[PDB]
Amino acid sequence: PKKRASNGRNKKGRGHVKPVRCVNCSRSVPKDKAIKRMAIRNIVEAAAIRDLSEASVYAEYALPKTYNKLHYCISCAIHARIVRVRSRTDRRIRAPPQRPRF
Amino acid sequence: AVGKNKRLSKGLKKRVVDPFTRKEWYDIKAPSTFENRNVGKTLVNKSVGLKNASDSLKGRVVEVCLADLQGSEDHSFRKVKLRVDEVQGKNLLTNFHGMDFTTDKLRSMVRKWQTLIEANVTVKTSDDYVLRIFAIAFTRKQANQVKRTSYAQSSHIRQIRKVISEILTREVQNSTLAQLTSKLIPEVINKEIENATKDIFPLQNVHIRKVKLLKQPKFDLGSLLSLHG
Amino acid sequence: TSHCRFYENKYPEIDDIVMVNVQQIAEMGAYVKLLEYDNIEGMILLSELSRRRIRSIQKLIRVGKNDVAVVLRVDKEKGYIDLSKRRVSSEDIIKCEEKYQKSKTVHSILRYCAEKFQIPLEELYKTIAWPLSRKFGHAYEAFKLSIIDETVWEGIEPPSKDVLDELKNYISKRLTPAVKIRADVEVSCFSYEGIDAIKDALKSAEDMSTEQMQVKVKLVAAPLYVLTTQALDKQKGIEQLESAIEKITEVITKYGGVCNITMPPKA
Amino acid sequence: SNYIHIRIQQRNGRKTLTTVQGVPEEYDLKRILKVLKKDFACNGNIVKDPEMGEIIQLQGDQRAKVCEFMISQLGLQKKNIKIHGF
Amino acid sequence: DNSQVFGVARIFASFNDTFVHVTDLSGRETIARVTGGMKVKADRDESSPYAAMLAAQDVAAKCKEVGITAVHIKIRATGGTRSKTPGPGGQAALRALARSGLRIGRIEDVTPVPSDSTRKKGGRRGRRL
RNA sequence: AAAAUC
RNA sequence: AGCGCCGUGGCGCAGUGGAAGCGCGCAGGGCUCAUAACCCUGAUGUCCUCGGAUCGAAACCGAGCGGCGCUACCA
Ligand SMILES: [Mg+2]
Ligand SMILES: [Mg+2]
Ligand SMILES: [Mg+2]
Ligand SMILES: [Mg+2]
Ligand SMILES: [Zn+2]
Repeated sequence: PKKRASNGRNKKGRGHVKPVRCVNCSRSVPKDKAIKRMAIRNIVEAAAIRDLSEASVYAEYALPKTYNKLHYCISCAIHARIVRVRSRTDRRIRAPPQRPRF
Repeated sequence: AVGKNKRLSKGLKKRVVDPFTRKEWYDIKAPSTFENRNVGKTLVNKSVGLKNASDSLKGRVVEVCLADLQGSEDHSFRKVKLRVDEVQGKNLLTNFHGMDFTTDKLRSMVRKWQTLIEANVTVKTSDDYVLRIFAIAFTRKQANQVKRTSYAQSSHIRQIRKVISEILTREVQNSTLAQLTSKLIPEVINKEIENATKDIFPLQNVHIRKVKLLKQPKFDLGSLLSLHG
Repeated sequence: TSHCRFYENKYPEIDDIVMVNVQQIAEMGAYVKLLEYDNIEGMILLSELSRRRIRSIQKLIRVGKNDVAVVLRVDKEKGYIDLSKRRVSSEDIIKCEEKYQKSKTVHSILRYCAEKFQIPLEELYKTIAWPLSRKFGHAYEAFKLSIIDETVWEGIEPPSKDVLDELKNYISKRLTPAVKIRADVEVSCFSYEGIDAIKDALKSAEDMSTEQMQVKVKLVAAPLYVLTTQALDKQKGIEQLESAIEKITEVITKYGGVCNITMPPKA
Repeated sequence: SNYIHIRIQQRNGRKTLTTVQGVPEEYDLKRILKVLKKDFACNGNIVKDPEMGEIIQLQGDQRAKVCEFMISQLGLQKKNIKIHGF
Repeated sequence: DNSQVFGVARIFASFNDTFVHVTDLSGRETIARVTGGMKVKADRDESSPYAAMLAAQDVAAKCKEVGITAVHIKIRATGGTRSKTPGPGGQAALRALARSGLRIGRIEDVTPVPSDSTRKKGGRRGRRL
């Protein structure tokens, strides 16, 4: 039975797509069906900014952020809670989960 | 700790003694085109007859933040690599080697729903410095757009990059190292690129990255002293 | 009395590894006495107690037995020592038990001295043990070098000379290590006269025997002649046996036969 | 000398393991494990046991069958090999 | 400027190891090379934040005895193909550099990132834990 | 994680 | 016949110099519905016999015993 209309892959008109490797289990998966997450974080946590700020020669220096895109395999992500099973009627809600920070 | 087999391919006692007492410091000075000319202080093993300390010194590379040599914080993202070539004794003098962005600004400028433009050029300077210069641009959302994306057609990219090539070649082939750096520090090349490319496509975050040196001619001491003090 | 420690200081230094006798565990861990530093109670809590989770809280820790522990913190103010059992390497435990038995041996010797002389062990360690552990780094190595060189006792004032005599007697009785060096040689004779050759070769071999180094070349079979020697220094026996090899080969080059070696001088 | 005998070790759920102790070195062991595996459809191990010797552990509970292989491969005696009931 | 002696921290943190290693502005010669895994014995906690913190304290003491006063931060991951994320311990190493007297400036990340350049360990189907 | 029987 | 190794509490290793060790077993218990796995609890010794320095020895030695290993059947 057709689980999804878009086949849960999102190509529809390219025949084939270059595959990219998972960051957790190193699985090769097509880039479209690769459930990607941009992890923008600081080099230090919120519990360390104080010590670095008081141990800094520059008074107004703002610590820079680390950027990287994460390409998961699907199984690791279902395991690592970043992607969640849904009820059948709620599968089709394409919009990203509504921001809790309202 | 000590998760070791000690399979060494043997003396009863090894005299590590003091490694730092046989070491001396040396102050680094930047080319005059940078404002805060004093750089820092590097350590090195003391002189011996067979091997000159200055020999080991000439050839060193030092990374500095441009804001440290400017004083302003409008240049915290840039990264200047200088080259140790001549030493005056307890003080060493350096020549320009290269430029870069800290990775943070680089990944910051690369956002989604906008196509970046990467251009490269290889070019000889006025005197002999064979350089390679990169150029990054980002297509800008108009101040009126409802179009979520701001993608540019490949023809626009190609004309833009041809213009970039012309501008960079014109700027480099004319001027020397000192003039080139004095141009880069206010990044007026950025303004010139923006002005030229405003006719073809609206452009944003244009910068000049990774000023990479390929070849340098035979060293001239008088020129180095000219760049200093 | 038997109270003084083996080492120099009273309270432990940081990140040092010793071996502890377990006495009791209540709820936070085992606060047990030390047997390498000065006698004092240190705490080994549960998450610092077993490399394995905590499934057998009775097996790996034994009330009344000694196991290796490591110093994590030392509060050199009132009374407190922090110790851990997990933070000891698999190879390190061997050196820890080596040092513990070292300490126990020296402690037992000095305890015999104190029990026979009724002097508190603190004075025995102060007047003797710590100067030797300063000059050589250890008191056991110092006893070993006293066996071969009396000069280790120079520069230190004993509590009494009779104590020195009794302790030197005890270390000679206990810490004495005459290395048995055996070689074996094969007479492969085919010639006319070989028995008188063996007789006079072994007579010469026994002639070079010294009052301190005695050699008796024994027989276990016709070809296999065994040379057994005692070497008070391990270097004289090999020379004795090489000289013997020279003697037998010289004797056999003239009578006509041949003598071959299987095992040259080895301790 | 060099007596040969087979033992049975039971397990949970009636499953069983068979061990022949002592094997002549005239024929090598891997070449014999190969044909043990097919004719028996059971997993096998050339395990090392100190002071005991190399042992070809096999699955199942079979004694006349390992014996029937023995009669043909190298064994020509059928007198030294002993079968244990257990 | 009160003549701070500047260096770089060059913190390299894998998931199995943490490297706190200060060197001079040039970076050619190396002041301190004490490793995070050195400070622990279990060999499973080589990258544990405590090990990095303790190695970092060792580095700070070595710097203050050498004469180093200020340090630039060079956080690094394994890079290449293995991973792109900082090691779990390097963060505590940076914290320990922070709260240890030494002055800090110019924190940045220097993770070597490839342009999708080579095959990655694991095969097609990858790790199957 | 290793999970066995039924 | 000669020189090397060993001497359990059922079995092995460990300490050999404060005086009875651990695991393996065995027995029982607990975990459980229930078997393994796992977690607790024990009861067994002139650690082969006889002498000796030693406050002290099962431990250090030796004066003999039993069983193994090599030389090799030693007219
Ligand atoms: Mg289905
Ligand atoms: Mg089409
Ligand atoms: Mg899975
Ligand atoms: Mg493989
Ligand atoms: Zn994965």
